[PDB]
Amino acid sequence: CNWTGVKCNRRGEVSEIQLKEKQLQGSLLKSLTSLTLSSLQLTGVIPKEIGDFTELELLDLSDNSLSGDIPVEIFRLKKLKTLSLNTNNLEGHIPMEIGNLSGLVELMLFDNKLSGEIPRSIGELKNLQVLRAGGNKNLRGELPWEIGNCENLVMLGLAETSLSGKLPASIGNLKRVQTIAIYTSLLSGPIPDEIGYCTELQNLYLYQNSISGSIPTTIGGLKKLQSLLLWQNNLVGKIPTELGNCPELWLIDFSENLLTGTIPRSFGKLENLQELQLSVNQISGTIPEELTNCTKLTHLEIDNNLITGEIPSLMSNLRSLTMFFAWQNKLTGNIPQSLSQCRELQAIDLSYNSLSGSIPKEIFGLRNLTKLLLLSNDLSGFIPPDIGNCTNLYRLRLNGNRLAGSIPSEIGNLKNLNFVDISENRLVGSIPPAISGCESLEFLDLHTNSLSGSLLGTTLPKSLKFIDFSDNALSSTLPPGIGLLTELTKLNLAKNRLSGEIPREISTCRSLQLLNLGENDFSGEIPDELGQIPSLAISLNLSCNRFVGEIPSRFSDLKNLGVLDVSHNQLTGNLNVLTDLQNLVSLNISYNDFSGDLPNTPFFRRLPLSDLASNRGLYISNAIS
Amino acid sequence: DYPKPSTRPPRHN
Ligand SMILES: *[C@@H]1O[C@H](CO)[C@@H](O[C@@H]2O[C@H](CO)[C@@H](O)[C@H](O)[C@H]2NC(C)=O)[C@H](O)[C@H]1NC(C)=O
Ligand SMILES: *[C@@H]1O[C@H](CO)[C@@H](O)[C@H](O)[C@H]1NC(C)=O
Ligand SMILES: *[C@@H]1O[C@H](CO)[C@@H](O)[C@H](O)[C@H]1NC(C)=O
Repeated sequence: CNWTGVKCNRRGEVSEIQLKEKQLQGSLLKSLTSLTLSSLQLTGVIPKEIGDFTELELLDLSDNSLSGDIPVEIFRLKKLKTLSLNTNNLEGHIPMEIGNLSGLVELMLFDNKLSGEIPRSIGELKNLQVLRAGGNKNLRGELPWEIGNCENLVMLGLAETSLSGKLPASIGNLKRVQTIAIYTSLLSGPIPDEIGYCTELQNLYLYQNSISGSIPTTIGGLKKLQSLLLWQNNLVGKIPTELGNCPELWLIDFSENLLTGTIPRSFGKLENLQELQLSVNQISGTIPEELTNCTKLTHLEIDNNLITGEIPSLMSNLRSLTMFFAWQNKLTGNIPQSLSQCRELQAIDLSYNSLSGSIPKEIFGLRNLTKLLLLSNDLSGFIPPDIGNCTNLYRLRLNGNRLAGSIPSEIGNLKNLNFVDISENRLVGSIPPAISGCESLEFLDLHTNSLSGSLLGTTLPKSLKFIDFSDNALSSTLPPGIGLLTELTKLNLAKNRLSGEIPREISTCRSLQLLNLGENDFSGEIPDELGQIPSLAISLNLSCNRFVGEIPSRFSDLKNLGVLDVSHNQLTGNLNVLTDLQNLVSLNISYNDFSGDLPNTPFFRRLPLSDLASNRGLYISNAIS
Repeated sequence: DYPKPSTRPPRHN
């Protein structure tokens, strides 16, 4: 009996059995004191004969497929200090007789199929330390009051269960409890004030419930408190200033609640705060200067609130800041230059605010910044030339501001830049040919600007998926170079001064799902090649130009087209070439010179009558029976 | 498993 995995007692009989990761299967010495069969891929029920070893202090069945209920006689072993049934399929209620185990220290039921309530008998276990039952979706009911009687409790977690109701005031009694995890559950009601009575509490995870009332002030008296995750609940009221009295607290998440009030000035006292998340609340006030005393702060997410004022200039005092999101507030003044002294900033989102003045150039001196999102503010000035200094810029959105002048040619310095949106501004001049040097640029939106001059195919990086130049002053002709953007998908040139023929090389853009040429000076006949992208699916808008001739025959090949608008042109002839397009959803042929009959299909009887009326000869016909 | 504790996932425009 010297076999590996077996331990004999000093009186010679078998004491311990140990097996792990042996890839077994199926179902599964009255002195044996510890039994571990774990990672064995066993199935079926726990044999009710498990009670036949009356000497067991430890039963570890964890990480198998084992099924059925938990044999109640497993609770007839009163020397058991450890029970791990976790990571199995066991179903059933938790037996009341569990209270009969005086010596149970660690109890692990988690990641099972279990259901029912938690027996009120857990309070009979006076030496219980870790209770982890979470990851049972049907384990439910209120948390029993008697839970306050487990005096030595250290870890409680019920996370990802159906557990509901209010945490009982009983929790005042666990004076050694370090971690309470009940998260993504059915909990409701207010956090009980009496939780301020757990002195040893370190981490509180109540996130993703519906928890009402307000955050109890008494949480400030928790001297050892470290992590607070309250996010996605109903929490109302002001953030308690007493949280500043919790020295070890490096993490606070109140995101997505109803809170009101000011971000507390006492937060300055918090020397260890790495992450502060308040997003989606009703919080008001200015950002307090004392929060800049927060040296270890990496993430500050204050977005989606009522915060007012100017961004504090002392923000330079936080040298470890990575992510700063203030979007959807009411913030005034300049983006302070001194924000560029946070050398570790990866991401800034100041979008949806009132910020004014120019964008300080020093921000583009940030070497690790992949995201600058300033969209929707009152921003004015030029885009600094220093924009090429920003090596890692990936996502850039300046849209919805007043920024003036030309787009600096340095932006072609940026080799990682995937996404730029400068739409809805005052920008002028030509689009700088230097942008052709953005190797990575897939999405470019310049729409609603004052841009002018002549487009060029040599001006565009070949990797572009998406281009919107609409609503500008752009003139002359669409270049044949357009045939070189083979990955292009949406292309919108609408509302410009563009003219001439449509170049036939558009047919060599093989990826195109959307083409909007609407409202320009284009003329000539719509080329035969336009029907040659089988890819055109989403939309084709040729409206409001000078096009003449007949709708081209190859058009019947656009079998995936769902929207076509040819309105306000000089086009003539019939629509017969359009009568086989079954996926055609929206068609605007109005204000043209078309004539001839349309079938009585439910499609064409949907076309407005004024639509047909703006043409030369259009009318619905009736087929000869 | 049931997932380890986490912060609300951050959102930007
Ligand atoms: C972007 O890069 C340029 C080029 O290295 C930086 O600047 C020059 O700046 C230095 C120091 O301020 C001056 O001594 C030179 O006269 C400048 N040279 C030229 C030709 O302008 C610039 O500071 C960087 N910008 C940012 C915001 O980091
Ligand atoms: C086509 O372009 C014109 C002019 O820009 C626009 O007003 C119209 O809405 C567009 N057609 C569709 C399908 O919306
Ligand atoms: C033509 O019809 C479409 C769909 O009804 C409409 O949205 C569009 O505005 C019309 N085109 C123009 C140029 O008005």
